[PDB]
Amino acid sequence: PQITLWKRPLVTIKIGGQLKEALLDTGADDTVIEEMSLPGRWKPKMIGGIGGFIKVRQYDQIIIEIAGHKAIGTVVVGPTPVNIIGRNLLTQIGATLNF
Amino acid sequence: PQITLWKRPLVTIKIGGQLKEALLDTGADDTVIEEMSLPGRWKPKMIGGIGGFIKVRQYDQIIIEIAGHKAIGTVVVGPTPVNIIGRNLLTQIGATLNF
Ligand SMILES: CCC[C@@]1(CCc2ccccc2)CC(O)=C([C@H](CC)c2cccc(NS(=O)(=O)c3ccc(C(F)(F)F)cn3)c2)C(=O)O1
Ligand SMILES: [Cl-]
Ligand SMILES: [Cl-]
Ligand code: NA
Repeated sequence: PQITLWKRPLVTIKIGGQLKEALLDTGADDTVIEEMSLPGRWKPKMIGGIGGFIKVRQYDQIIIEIAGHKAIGTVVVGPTPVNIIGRNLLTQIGATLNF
Repeated sequence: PQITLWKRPLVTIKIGGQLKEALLDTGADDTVIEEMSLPGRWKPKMIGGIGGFIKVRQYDQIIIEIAGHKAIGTVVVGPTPVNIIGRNLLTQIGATLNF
């Protein structure tokens, strides 16, 4: 699809068999998800946003469907205003920014 | 142009007579610029992101040139770690996400 930006670019994602809403964010290096249970081990990470840094749990090789496109990659879990799909998975689904 | 997202989508902007680097951010409602002076009236605002909120100065009817395309709209100025072009100006230059 072609998504215009007059409204927030929110899509449906599926992770751990659950449907959730997430924001497509070309400004984010990483994919940040609200508190939930994921399988496997996690590693520590600090990420920066406009209001300062947060500590997150980094899970690698997680299966996630984004707007109907399959991705398998790193997701970080932490305090976030919204679920955010960042460039690490936007590249997996072939997304580009065009103008 | 067509911008892949393997790297951060940074472009040159012109604002207030100055050339700067800025991040094209489909996840940001607003355009947030690091501290600088702009002409005209402003009012205080709080904007929230990852990390929490920051206090900014809101200037309306500011013109920006973004990768050579002119746009006008509201710009907020404050202690952001990076200059961000948000949806309010991305729409004006016809930017879309495609996959
Ligand atoms: C995962 C971190 C993402 C990011 C990184 C910024 C950055 C980049 C390079 C280096 C350092 C830091 C980019 C980003 O879009 C925001 C947020 C949106 C998630 C952001 C950006 C700009 C302004 C706002 N505030 S707001 O009032 O315009 C706003 C508030 C909330 C939302 C909502 F959709 F997230 F809810 C969107 N916009 C927020 C952010 O806080 O940091
Ligand atoms: Cl505006
Ligand atoms: Cl349009
Ligand atoms: Na003004």
